[PDB]
Amino acid sequence: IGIRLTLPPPKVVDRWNEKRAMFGVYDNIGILGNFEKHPKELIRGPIWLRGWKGNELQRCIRKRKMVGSRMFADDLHNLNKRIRYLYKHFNRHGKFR
Amino acid sequence: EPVLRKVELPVPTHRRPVQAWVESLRGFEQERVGLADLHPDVFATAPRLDILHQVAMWQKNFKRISYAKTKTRAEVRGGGRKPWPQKGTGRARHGSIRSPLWRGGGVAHGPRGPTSYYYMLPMKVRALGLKVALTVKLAQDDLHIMDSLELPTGDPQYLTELAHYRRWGDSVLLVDLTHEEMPQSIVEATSRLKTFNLIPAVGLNVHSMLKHQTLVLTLPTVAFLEDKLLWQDSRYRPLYPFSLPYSDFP
Amino acid sequence: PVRRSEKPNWDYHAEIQAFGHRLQENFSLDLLKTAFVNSCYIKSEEAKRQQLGIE
Amino acid sequence: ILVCPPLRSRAYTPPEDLQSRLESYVKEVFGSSLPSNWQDISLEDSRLKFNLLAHLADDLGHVVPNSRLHQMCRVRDVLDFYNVPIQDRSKFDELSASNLPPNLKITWSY
Amino acid sequence: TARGTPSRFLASVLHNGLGRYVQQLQRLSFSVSRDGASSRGAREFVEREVIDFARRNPGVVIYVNSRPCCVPRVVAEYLNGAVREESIHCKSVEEISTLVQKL
Ligand SMILES: [Mg+2]
Ligand SMILES: [Mg+2]
Ligand SMILES: [Mg+2]
Ligand SMILES: [Mg+2]
Repeated sequence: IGIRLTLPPPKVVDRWNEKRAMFGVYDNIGILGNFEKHPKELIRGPIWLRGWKGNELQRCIRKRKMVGSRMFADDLHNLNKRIRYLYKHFNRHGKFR
Repeated sequence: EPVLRKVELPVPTHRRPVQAWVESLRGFEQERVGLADLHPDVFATAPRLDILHQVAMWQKNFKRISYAKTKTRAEVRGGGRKPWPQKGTGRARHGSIRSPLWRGGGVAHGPRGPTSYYYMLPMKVRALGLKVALTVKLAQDDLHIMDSLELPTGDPQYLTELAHYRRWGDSVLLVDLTHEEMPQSIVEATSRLKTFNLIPAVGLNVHSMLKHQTLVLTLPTVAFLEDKLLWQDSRYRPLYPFSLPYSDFP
Repeated sequence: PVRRSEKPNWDYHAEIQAFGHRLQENFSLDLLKTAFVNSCYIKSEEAKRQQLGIE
Repeated sequence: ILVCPPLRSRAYTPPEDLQSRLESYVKEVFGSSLPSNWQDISLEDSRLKFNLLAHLADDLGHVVPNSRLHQMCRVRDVLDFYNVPIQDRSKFDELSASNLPPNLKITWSY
Repeated sequence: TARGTPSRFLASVLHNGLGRYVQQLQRLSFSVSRDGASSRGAREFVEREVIDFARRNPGVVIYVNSRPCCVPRVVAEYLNGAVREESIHCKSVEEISTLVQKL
């Protein structure tokens, strides 16, 4: 048997949150702020992907480039192995060559 | 006395400008205190729900970073050795526990690392979206223009009663200029309300204008928006970023 | 099972009119109501009112 | 101290002397002459456009919105606009008010 | 499958066509929502074609409840005690009209 026998607790959502009400504000800041700031500079997150989309292999390569010197030892070993595997997969395997 | 507002920017030969009432927040019934006209290229462009959806989806998705991640069959603890050799018993061939076929194994095609969804629409497209949203707000009787946002009392219930009496709506986006000339009265009144949102002109955006039922600008905000959105037309190629001198560009 | 009059969608006058209309006849409305009343119903109603003390 | 004025209905109905009232207010705003066509004078001058429209709104309780305000170039345009009359009754109440057949009942959970 | 489903013989209710034909449909009850994208076809059906349907056949009693619902519905009740419930969820006005005429 897989279904729950009861209804899950009703999940209320505050649509007029501070965050939800202020979402999108100060976008278009370059367009109507004399281009002093780019909207890509409003992005918060990892240092290796701010204003950058990239592939998965591209993301791994960029992370090892930008922040791979102050990474943990096991994490960096994992990143190196992932880059190796991804290189092999994206360069030797699949349809469409 | 009446306050009449014209368009400073050059309206083209055809396309006579559009009109709008100028109101105030000082009085409770102080409607129709003046009359303004608005540039047709900004406030009367084509509907363009295509562009509205484009800009709204860009605003939703360009800043998103997804931190979901799984472990592949190489990052799961253990699993180095081959259990129960290949040919002996009557069990299926396996070269490792932690393979995706195993309970506790790695995920074959799960999410990988922090993923970014960054892309940019052309700034001409985004400015077109802004003009389109302003045009829609005017065309659907959802735009109100004030001489200035000023309240005699400065309390939230006054502003709520004023909006209800003027039949604006439930959610009101008030727009001012420079974030520093915002008067203490409206700042105090709006800092407590939930569906009344005070933003400077620099923060105007398609997502906020669509999320709020009514848009309430001021006359200096109207002129500022007109200038900034019109500059995108009749502009050269960049040739380098517009944060650099560009003699006539402030 | 319960009466149809005890269920949500019920308007007695509309039901009577539709009944009369469906067999393609022109009934007198009051006469039809009289024909649908019953004696035992009246006795039950008066017993209820006399036991509740309401006139 | 100035709390809660009562709300006003959106229902409007033009009077019978509407032509005469528009005539009188046009003279009182313009100060000009009738001779040929009082129903054909333009309103490119925003000052007298404002005065005419604000006086009409104050008198009749009906104010031209901005979308229609864009497209009023002649006083006959506002003359046509003031023969709209609209009603501010709920769709639910108008559904009741319509000549409903005796075999159609409408209830309400609002 | 016939071997996996019930069966019956062709029959009338009360010898309908022998004397006078009578409309076997007794009631139509509509649950439609004030707001809600799924009740838009039902909303316009109530706006336009429900009045004409009621005037067309007066042997049927039609109720419209107008309550908040995610799935608008029509319940058809027949002279022989049969009850049938249909979903008019996200249906066009022509679809709803065909459905009620079939009912
Ligand atoms: Mg290993
Ligand atoms: Mg075996
Ligand atoms: Mg192996
Ligand atoms: Mg696991």
